[PDB]
Amino acid sequence: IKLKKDSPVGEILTRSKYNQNSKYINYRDLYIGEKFIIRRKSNSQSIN
Amino acid sequence: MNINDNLSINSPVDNKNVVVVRARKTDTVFKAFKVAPNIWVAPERYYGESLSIDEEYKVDGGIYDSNFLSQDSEKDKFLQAIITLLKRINSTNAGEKLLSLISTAIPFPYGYIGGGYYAPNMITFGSAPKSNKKLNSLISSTIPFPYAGYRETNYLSSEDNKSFYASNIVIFGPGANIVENNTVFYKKEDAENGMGTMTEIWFQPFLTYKYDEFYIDPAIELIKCLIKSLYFLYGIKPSDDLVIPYRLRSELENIEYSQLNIVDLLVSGGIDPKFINTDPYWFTDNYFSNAKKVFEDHRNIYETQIEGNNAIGNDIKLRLKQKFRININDIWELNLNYFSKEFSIMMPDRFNNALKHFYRKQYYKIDYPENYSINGFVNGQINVQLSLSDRNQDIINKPEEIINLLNNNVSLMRSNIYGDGLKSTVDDFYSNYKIPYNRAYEYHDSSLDNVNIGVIDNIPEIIDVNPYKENCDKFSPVQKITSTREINTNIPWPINYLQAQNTNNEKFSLSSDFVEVVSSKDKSLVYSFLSNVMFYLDSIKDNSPIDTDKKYYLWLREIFRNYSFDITATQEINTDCGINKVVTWFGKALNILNTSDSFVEEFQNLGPISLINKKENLSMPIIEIYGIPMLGLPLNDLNEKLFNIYLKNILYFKKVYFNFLDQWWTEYYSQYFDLICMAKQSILAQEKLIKQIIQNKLQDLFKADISMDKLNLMNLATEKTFIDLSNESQIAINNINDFLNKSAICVFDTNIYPKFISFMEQCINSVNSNVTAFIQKCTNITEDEKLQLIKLNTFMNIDFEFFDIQSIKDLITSETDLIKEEKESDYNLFLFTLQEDNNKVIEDISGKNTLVKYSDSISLVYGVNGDALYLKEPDESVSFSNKAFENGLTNSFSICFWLRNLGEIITSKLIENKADNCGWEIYFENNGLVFSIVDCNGNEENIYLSDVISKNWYYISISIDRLRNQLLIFINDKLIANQSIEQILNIYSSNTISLVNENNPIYIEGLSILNRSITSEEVVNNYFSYLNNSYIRDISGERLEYNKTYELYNYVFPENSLYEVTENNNIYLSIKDTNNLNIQGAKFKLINIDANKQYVQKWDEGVVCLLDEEKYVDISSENNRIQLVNSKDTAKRIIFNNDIFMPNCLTFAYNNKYLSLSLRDRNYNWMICNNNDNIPKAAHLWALKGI
Repeated sequence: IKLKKDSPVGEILTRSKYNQNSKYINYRDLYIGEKFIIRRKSNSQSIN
Repeated sequence: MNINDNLSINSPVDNKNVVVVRARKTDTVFKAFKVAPNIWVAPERYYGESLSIDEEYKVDGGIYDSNFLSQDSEKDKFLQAIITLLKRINSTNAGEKLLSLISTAIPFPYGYIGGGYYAPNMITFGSAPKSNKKLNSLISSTIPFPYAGYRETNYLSSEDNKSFYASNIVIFGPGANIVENNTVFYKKEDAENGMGTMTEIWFQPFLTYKYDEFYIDPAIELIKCLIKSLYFLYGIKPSDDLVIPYRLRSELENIEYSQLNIVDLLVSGGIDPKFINTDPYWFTDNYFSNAKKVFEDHRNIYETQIEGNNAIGNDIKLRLKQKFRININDIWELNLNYFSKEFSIMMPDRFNNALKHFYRKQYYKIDYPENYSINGFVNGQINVQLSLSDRNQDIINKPEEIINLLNNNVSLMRSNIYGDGLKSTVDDFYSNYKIPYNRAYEYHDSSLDNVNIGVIDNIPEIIDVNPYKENCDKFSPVQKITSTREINTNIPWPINYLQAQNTNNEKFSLSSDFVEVVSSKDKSLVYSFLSNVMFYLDSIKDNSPIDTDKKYYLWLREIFRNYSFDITATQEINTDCGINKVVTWFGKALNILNTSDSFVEEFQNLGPISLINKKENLSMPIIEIYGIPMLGLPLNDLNEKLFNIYLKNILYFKKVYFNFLDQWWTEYYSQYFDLICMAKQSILAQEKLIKQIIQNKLQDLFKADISMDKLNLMNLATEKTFIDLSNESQIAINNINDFLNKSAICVFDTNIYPKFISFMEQCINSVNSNVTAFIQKCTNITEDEKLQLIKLNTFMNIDFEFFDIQSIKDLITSETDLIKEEKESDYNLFLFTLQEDNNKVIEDISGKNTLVKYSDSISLVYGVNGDALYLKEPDESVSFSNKAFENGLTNSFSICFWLRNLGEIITSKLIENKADNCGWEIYFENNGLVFSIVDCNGNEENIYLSDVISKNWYYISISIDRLRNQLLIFINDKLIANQSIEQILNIYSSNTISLVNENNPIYIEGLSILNRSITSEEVVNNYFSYLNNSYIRDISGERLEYNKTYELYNYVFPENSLYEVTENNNIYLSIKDTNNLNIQGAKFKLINIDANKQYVQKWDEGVVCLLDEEKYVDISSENNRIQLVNSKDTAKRIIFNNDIFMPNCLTFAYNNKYLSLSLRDRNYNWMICNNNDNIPKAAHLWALKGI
C-alpha cells in the first residue's frame, strides 16, 4: 500500500524482488509502503 | 468481446455473419455462423471423416451414428448450445481473456508477392488539368499501390471462389465418432514454423459422463480444445515424434510403455504435468529453443517492419501487436488447472488422458435450454438431474486383452480388459534419456496477465482479405485397428473378481465362495465380501415372513447398519510413515494377498510393494558430469567459479531426483491408482446389490394387506436410506483413496529413494575426484588454501538428499481435491445473523440454501458471541425449510444452539418438526425442558431435562446416532442423557421445522443442524471456545457492563452475598453468618477510566463503586483486608479477568495479586488481597449477579 499522490486513498502497488547478483536466491522486499501504527482507543487499561 | 446470441439455422445468408463457404479445396460446401471476430460455428458434422466406418476400423469406446446432426432442428440446438457454452466461458475474466487472445491471435501473414514486409511501391493518380501557364502534369495524388498487400492464410472461401472471410477458429460437430473432441490444423507446415494456421474443432456438447461423484462440464473440454488450437495459431506445434512416457501397461505380460505427446500433457492439466515441468527442468528438447528463437525473430520482424509501415490496415497490425504482447512461456504454462480453480469446476486429475482403460464411461443426455445455463449445470455439478442416454447400447467395446480363466481346462469365466488407446513404445525411455548438464542449469496464475480485453474490443473488424493461394494442403484420416489377446491363467485376476460381483437376475443371492459363484450354472449367485450382511441374512432365514411395516423397518435398519459396518471397516497399523488406516476387506475384493489369514496380517509382514504385480521397474538414467576445464587465477576469483560449479552440480542432482520421481509416478503410482479404480468399482457393485435386495423385498411387501399410506411411508424411508447408503459408500471410497495414496508414497520412501541414493553415491566420487584434480592443477594458490577449498567443494551424502514427504503429498493434490475439501461440510443448517444498518439478514451459510421465512417483528441482539434471534412479541414464528429435515429411518443428525428464556413456567412449545405424531419436539414443561421423539408406529421417548430456569444462558446439544441406536443430550458441558433408541423406527415428519415463542420471550443463538452424531469432546470444545470472546459475563451469562448494580458472590459460597461490616472504625466486606443469613446483600458498581465504555472486557482496569456516601474500594495496608473509602482518589485500580473454564465467574487483581476470601474469623470471612498458598485456588473466583 502506498498513499495516493493526490487522492486521499491508498493505491496498491506490487512488491519488489531481489534482482542484484544471484539467480539462486529470490525474495520480495517487506519494508516498503506506508508505516502503519496501532493506537489504543480508550486508554482504559494500564499503560504498562 | 460480445458473443452474437441472435442467430439461428434459419438466418438468411447475408454474406456478412452467415456464410456458405467451401471445405478446403474439395467439392463440398458448408454453412458457417460468426459468433465473434474470427470465430465461427459450423453445426453440421465434420466433412473430413467419412460417416460410414467399417467395423474393423472402429475404435474402442466410440459411438457411431451417421444420422446425427442431419436435421435442421439438431443443428440449431447444437448452435445454441455452443453459444451458451461460449457465454458461460466469457462470463469469467479468464474466459474473456482467453477468447480475446484467440480472436487477436491471427496467423502471421506472408510477405508481399515480391517478398519482404517493409513497404509497398508507390503510384501517382489524378493529373491536374492544364492550367493557363503551367502544364500541371505532375500535380497528382500519391497512393501506395498494393495497399494491404500482406498475404493471409486464415480465410474461408465462398462457393464462387470470389469472396473470402476471415476466420481463426471453426467449431464443427463430431466426426465419425460421436464422442471424440478433437482439434486439427489447416496446414501442417505452417503450424510448426511459427507462422501459424487456422484451427478446426470437433466438439460434442450433448453428451457427458460421470466421474467419481460429479458430472463433466463440456465447457472445460471446449477450453482444452481452444488451448490446443492456440498452439496451431502461434505455429509452435511440436513434432509428432516428441512423446513422453505416460503410464506403464501393468496389465500386459510384457514391458510396454504408453506414450503421450507433449502438447496433450501441457494442455490437459491435472497432476501428471506437475512431475514434468519442474524447477530446474529435467526434461528438455530442441523444440523449446527453436520455438523461442522463431518467436523472437517474428517479434523483431513485426517491430522493425510492421509497426512502421503506414500502407496496411490496422485490423492486422493491432492484432499482431497484441498477439506478441504475451510470451511463449505463458502459453506453455497455460493448462486446465488454472481454469478449474477460476471456474471452480471438478475434472479428472490423474491420468485423465487414458481413462478408457481405467473404467468404462456412461453417457448422459444434456438438454441445454434446461440442464445447462450461462452459470453452468442447473442445480450444480453434483445435484443436476440428467437422464442416461439411449446411445449407451451402441458403444464399441474392443478389449486389449481377454482373460480366459480356466479350471482342469474348462473356462469358468472370461473377462475383458481395454487399452488406453495411446501410442506405445517397447523400448525403455528412461534408460536411454540423458539429463543434460550444460542446458537448464539455473532457475532453481500469471500467464494471461498481459492480455488487455479493452484494446482487443477496440480493434476494427477485418473487411478485405488478401488470400494466400495455397493455404490448404489436404486432410489425412487416421485409421486404427485394435488388437485382442487371450491370456489364459489359473490364478484369478482382480478383474475376474470384480466381474463376479455383477449380475442380471433380479432374484440373485449373495455368496462368499468365488469358485462356487463362477461354477454356478443357474447364475443365481453373486460374489460379495459383506460378511455382516450375509451373516444377518442367514440368521433371519427360516423365520417368520415380513408382513408388518414394523418388521420391514427393523429389517432395513439392520441391513443398513451391517452394510455400513462392513464397508467402512478399517484397521490401524504402525508404519514407518506414521499410522495407516488399512481396509480390512481389500483382500477379498480384487483377490490381493488373499492366500490365507487376515489381509492386514500379510500387509504388515510384507511391504506395501506386494500389492502391485509388476515391481522393480526402475532404470538408471544416463549421466553426463562434465569435468572442470586451465588458466590460473587468484583464490578471490577462483572461489566464485568453484561456487558456481557447486551450485550447478546441486541442480543436476535435483534434475536426477526429479527424473526418479517421475519414474515412480509413471511406473509405480499408476498401479496403485489402478487398484483404487478397481476398488471403488467394487463398492458401487455392492451398493447396487444391496439396493436391488431392498427393492425386491419392498416389491414383495407391496403385494400384502397394508394401507397405501404406510406403503408410501415405507417407500420414502427406502428412498432416504438409499442416500444414507450412498454417503456410507462415499466414506468407504475416501478411506480407500487415502490408504492407497499413503501406501504409494511410503513405497517410494522405502523402495526407490535408497536406490537413487546408492546410484548417486557412486557418482559423487567422480565429481569429487574431478574437482580435486582441477584444484591440484592450479598453481597460484597456497597449499592450505587448496586444502580448505577441497574441504569446501566436496559432496557428502546429505548434499544430494532432497526427499520431502510433505512436498510429495502436495504434489499429488489437484485443484479438484481442494474444491472437494472446500465444498465438504457437516452442517445441513448453520445460521448466520447480521444486523447491518437497518438491513437485518438471517440466512443459512452451510451451502444447502435452506429457505428461511421470518416475520419482520423479529430483532437481533448480542447474546453470547454474536447476533441472536430475539423473539419478544407473542405469536412469533421462524421456519426453516429443507428436504434433509425430513429425517427418515436410517440417518444420524444433531441439533445445537444457545437458549435464554426471559419469561417464567407453564408448558410451551419451542422447536418441533412433528407431523401429527411422527417427528421430534422440544418444549418447556415445569422448570425445565422436554425432548420428545416419536415414530410412526406409536413408540415414544420423552426425556425431562431439569435446571433450565429463566434468566440463564443454556447450551443445548442433542445428538441422534442410528448406527449405535444411541441418543446423547448435553446441556452446557455435561452429559444429561445417554438413552437408547433401538425401538425408535421411521420418524419421517416434514421438510420444515418451526421455531415459536408462545408468549415467552427468548433469545436463540447459533442454531445449527448437523448430519451426523457428535461426541462429548466436540461438545465441550465448542462450548468452551464459543465463550472465549474477551468478554466478562455475570453469573447469568450476559455480558458484564459498567455502572450496573450487581451483587457479589464467591464461587465457594454461591448463596452468600457479601455485606459491609464496621470494625475498628473501618468498613470491610464480609460474608453473612449462618444465623443472620437474612440481611440484604451489598450492591456494587463498576467504574472505568473511559466512562463511555459500557461492556466490560478482559484485562480492563477500573474502580469498584459501592453504594449513601458513594464508597470506593481500597486495600488496607495494615491487615490486607479490603476497606471502603469515600474518595475516588484513594481507591485502587483493580484489573478484571476471568478463567476460560469458569466462564461466568470473574477475578479481581491488584499488583498481580488476586483478591480472594479468608478463613473463618469469629463468624466472618473477609475479602482480602491474598498471597498465602493455603487458601484454595477456587476462593479467588467471584460472580456478579444482576440486582
